[PDB]
Amino acid sequence: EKKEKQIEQQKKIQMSNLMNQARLKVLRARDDLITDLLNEAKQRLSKVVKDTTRYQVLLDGLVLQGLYQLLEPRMIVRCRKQDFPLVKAAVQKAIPMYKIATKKDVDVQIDQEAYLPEEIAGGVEIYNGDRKIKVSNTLESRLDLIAQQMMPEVRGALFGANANRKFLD
Amino acid sequence: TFGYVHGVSGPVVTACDMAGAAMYELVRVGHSELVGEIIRLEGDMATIQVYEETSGVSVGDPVLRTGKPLSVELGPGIMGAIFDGIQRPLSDISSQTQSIYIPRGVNVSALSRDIKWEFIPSKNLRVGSHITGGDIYGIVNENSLIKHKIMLPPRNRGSVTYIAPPGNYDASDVVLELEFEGVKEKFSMVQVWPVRQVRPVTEKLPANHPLLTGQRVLDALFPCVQGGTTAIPGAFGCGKTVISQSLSKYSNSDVIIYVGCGERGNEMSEVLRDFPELTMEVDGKVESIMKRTALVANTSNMPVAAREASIYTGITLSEYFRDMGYHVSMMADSTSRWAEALREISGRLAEMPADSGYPAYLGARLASFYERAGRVKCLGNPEREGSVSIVGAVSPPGGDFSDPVTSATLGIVQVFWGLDKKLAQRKHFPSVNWLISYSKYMRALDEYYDKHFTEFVPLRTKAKEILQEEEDLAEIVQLVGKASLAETDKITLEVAKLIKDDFLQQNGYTPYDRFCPFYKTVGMLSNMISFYDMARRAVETTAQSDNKITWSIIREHMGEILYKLSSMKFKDPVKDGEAKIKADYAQLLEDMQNAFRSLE
Amino acid sequence: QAAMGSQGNLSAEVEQATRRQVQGMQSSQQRNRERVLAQLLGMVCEVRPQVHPNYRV
Amino acid sequence: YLSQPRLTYKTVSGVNGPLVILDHVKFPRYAEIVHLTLPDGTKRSGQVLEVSGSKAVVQVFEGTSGIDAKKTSCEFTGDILRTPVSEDMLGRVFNGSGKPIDRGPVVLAEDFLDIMGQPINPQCRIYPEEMIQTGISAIDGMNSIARGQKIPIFSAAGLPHNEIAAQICRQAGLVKKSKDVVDYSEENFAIVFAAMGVNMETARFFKSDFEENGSMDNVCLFLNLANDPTIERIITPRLALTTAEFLAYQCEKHVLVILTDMSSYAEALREVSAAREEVPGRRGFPGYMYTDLATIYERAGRVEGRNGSITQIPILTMPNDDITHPIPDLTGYITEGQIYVDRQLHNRQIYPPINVLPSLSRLMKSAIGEGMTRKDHADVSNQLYACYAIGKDVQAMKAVVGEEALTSDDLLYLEFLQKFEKNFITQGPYENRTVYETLDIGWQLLRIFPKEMLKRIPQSTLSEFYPR
Amino acid sequence: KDRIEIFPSRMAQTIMKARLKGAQTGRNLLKKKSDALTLRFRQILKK
Repeated sequence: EKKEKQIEQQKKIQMSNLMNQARLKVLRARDDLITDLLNEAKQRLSKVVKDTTRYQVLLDGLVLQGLYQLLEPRMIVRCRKQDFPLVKAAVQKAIPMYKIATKKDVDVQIDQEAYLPEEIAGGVEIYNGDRKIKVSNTLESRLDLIAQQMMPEVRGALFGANANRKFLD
Repeated sequence: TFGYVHGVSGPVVTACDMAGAAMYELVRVGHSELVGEIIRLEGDMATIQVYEETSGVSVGDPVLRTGKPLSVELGPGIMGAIFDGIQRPLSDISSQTQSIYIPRGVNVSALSRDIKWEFIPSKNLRVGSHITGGDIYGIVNENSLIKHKIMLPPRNRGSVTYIAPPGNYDASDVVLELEFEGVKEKFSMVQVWPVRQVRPVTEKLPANHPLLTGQRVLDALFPCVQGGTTAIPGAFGCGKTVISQSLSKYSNSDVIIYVGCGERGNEMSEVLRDFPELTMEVDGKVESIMKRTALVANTSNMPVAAREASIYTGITLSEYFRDMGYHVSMMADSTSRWAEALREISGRLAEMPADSGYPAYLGARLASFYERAGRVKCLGNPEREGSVSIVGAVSPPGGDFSDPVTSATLGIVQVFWGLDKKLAQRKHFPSVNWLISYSKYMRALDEYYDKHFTEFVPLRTKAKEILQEEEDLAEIVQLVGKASLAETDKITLEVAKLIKDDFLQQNGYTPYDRFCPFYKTVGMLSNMISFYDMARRAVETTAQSDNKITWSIIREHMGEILYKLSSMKFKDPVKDGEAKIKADYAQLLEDMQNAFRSLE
Repeated sequence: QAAMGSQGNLSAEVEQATRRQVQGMQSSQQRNRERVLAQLLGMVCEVRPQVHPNYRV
Repeated sequence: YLSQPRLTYKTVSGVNGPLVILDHVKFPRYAEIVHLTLPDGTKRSGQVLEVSGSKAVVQVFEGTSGIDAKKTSCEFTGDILRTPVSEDMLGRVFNGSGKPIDRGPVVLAEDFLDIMGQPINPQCRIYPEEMIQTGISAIDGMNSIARGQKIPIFSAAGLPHNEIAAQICRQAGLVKKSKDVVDYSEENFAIVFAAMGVNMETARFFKSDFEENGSMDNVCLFLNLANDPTIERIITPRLALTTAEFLAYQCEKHVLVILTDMSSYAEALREVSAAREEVPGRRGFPGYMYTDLATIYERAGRVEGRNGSITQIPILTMPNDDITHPIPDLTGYITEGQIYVDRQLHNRQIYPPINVLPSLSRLMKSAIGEGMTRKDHADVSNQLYACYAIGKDVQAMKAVVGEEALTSDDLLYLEFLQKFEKNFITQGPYENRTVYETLDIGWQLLRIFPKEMLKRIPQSTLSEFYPR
Repeated sequence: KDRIEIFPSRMAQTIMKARLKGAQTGRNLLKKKSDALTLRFRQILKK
């Protein structure tokens, strides 16, 4: 009876381990799948960067949003080296809108020494005068945040909906 | 109006940066409109006391300005609803939102604005006659049982300008207008009264009537007074809703308002189902007791502010209903939990611990609550009369009477109905201690008892004395062994046994004996005490005269009388007439006298 | 011996299971891919700037 | 919803104990989450407690070690803590913060919810009616637990309450098999265990036991070891209760949640209050402790319009076996009933030693009854209670006087007491006695006595049950 | 005389609790012994 109990205990523990490993394998496969989808989204967005016509409008919106955020007498904007005239024009367009919006006089500079890394697909980082407050309003950060916020909808699309969930609220 | 909302040192937050506004004023915070009350003022800024959660409140949030303090809406439709500590129409919000949890930003009026009511004017007052605060100008047939009267708000008067005819109108509509010296003010069907003030009365009359109770136990031993103040110990499993239901069904009051703290849905649904089940045949017809109730309760969860505001909401509602010339019983359940609520509100005040954290003004709150009761002549022309009783169910911490609150409450009440769990374990109901229970309002009731009975008080004194003498003889016969004692005290033993087994128990599961009329109780007690006196006199006289009369001779000659006494309780006054019962009891007493005569 | 054969067969069956659910998941992705990506890129593109709701003059 | 960017900082006014303080903040909010970056790149989360003007106060979970005054990137999420709930939590093991620790991937969230969540409307509360069998004879036979009956287990140092909890978890089940065998295949039971303030050996023993029983398909475990940061110890109960509410009121499952060593939770609340620099209370505990424990415990029961329920089984230790300690006292004014474990019975080597004499239950009146089970549950419990009481009394009287003075009934009482303490309480770790088998063994013990001495069982059932 | 002599301290609370419990157990034991003695007395003084 001692040996029988030992054998059956070994049977049960082995089978439980196999079940656990199988479920974990399934979950890891799903995680890799969603990661691949997000990487494709990154790549497609990086492709879309190239079209200058709408990239100018996007940069205008990004700069306006940063200016609306920081709301301080001094401001500095940071952008890739290769897009310098674009940010110049966008800022010269953005300043009067900010004045007409907030009813305050501010001064905006562009730095000429430190720049975004080469690998940056695009975006903008806005510092204050004393470089102690910032909003890295960069394209990849927006992609990550927007994807993480909409994650349950992504799962709903890629794997339907679970019938056992009867109610939503 | 800047929301300068700070952080918290508890479940409450504060704010600042506003203009001058009086304290104890209710304003709203954020886009969620959370309940807030000004407490502290310094400079041009004021702390606030928010009741809901403090999560997600940000700087720069609006703070709406108002002009009224914490108050309770008062009007028709209150009867039959379920409210929290801050008067939220909880059934109505569950109906509106179809939600599971407590929704936020609850901007729903305590009463609906789409239900019409049948209006009967006073048909005596004419436009131009001067009306003072507290005079009835209208009545509503809220339900067949109770008619929700309507009175002019207190602190108002003037010469009437318009009177509305009978019709089907809502709350917002105008039915009465008048004109004070200089201005004129309309009046709808709803009035609002701040919680922390007492509505006025003309004068306070002494309580001079007994509060009826269902069973002869604690109604002939230790009666309560209508409009009085009483303490009843009670705990889980002992049975506390027995007295609640007894006062709801078989009593002379007119409305029941049940207020507690940390209540369960069990009691809510139980009273809801007892409304159509535990009915009352006022005119031979059953009717839902929902019409005679207005439930108020808070469950742990509720922020301690609302949990502590529930008691004041309840007493305000009870007073608004007593002003209509009725009778009330306010079950102040969960008294120890209410002291805990007081401790909890004082937790976020850093106040000096008077005793185990009790705030210094604990006694002030006790006095301000328990005293607002009694019988009062109402303030108006038709001269009504009505009273509010309060029944604070004591809930000791495991039988230890060490709480200062318990002693403080036990010094204000005059009536005490002690409960012993072990007597309930002995299968004896109602479980009454029979020695610690008392009633010092006996003096107030002597005058009632004389004018209609002229015998009960001697019987009630004899019963108490016999109850003590039986314990004395119990001590004697545990020392001796219950086998060596004279007959003179054995008759006391036997009568005490008979009173215990028949007169000091009333089965609420017996179909027809769930309510003993008091005249019946007087009859039974008179018959039993007459038997006791006759047997005692016979044995004492024959102890030396001749033919020593003993337990066996008496018992055998009165096996019939003993069984008839033991079967008195099976009368069924519901079907058999009262005249039949009294005549049969008189005949039984005659038979007792005849048997004792035939002995000698 | 019977138990060892049983574990072998059960492991084979469980691996067959994992294969079939993995294949089903892959097919489920391949069925609907472009819609979510277009939606996500559209959300990224949209800007709608504004000011903090609680700022005052 | 929110598409605005995130605002970081590098200003830090001052730091003190488990707190951090920084100013020039732009429109802060209460209980906002923050992500911090150190000079060495390590990342530590935190939560906001105090706000005033531009000044702000966060609280680092992982502890203030080597935070730099200038070179620190403090970042603001713009929201409050949100739980990534999902049904496929089941079979996983997480740490206190929710990050998986069983080598698996990040949670794939079906939805998000408030960590505090929302409290249940009292009108949508349904009185418990039916009982959930635990697999223990000492509890089931003598003491029923309705759905949602929040019953705590009082224990102290050295007592094996942990093993009892593990046994209850692995032996949990329903009584729906009373109807039919084929119809019991529709099982809808789940467990959410929340180890908190638990030393390593215990946490791993729980893990090993759960893996051994093979029922990991319906067990979600939250581990918080002793050496973990103290601030995370107050977050785990909220996470466990939120996941339980999800699985109950969204998928219509029955759930039994267990919390262990709540004294450690009380210690954590005491410490965070002391760091907050607030006035102490009685025994130094926070004044609002009753409110906090209330908003923790009560999330349980049944609601109309749903096919689902929750049942809270707290476990807590008693310092110095002090029954009047604040923690069990304030737990008494919320929960229902009391279970005890007797030190002497542990010293007698009787497992599991649940003392039946002081045990109570307020819902036992209606949790059992006719139709839902047999008609012979409550009366059997009362009779067995009386028999055990008189048996212990007769044992005491035998010790006082001697064996020569015993009557026949006294011998029967002593034999019943010995057989009861040998059979009923003694269950062994793995014996899964059903309710029916438990009543049968109670009858087996009661067979010692003549029917006449069994006066607490009505004759109506003695003419049916004694002759078997 | 009126009160035991010991300094107020928590260990003293536990100690006096133990003393009271020991007194109660001895009380119950000697009551049971007295009951046995009274029964013996009654049955030897029977007839």
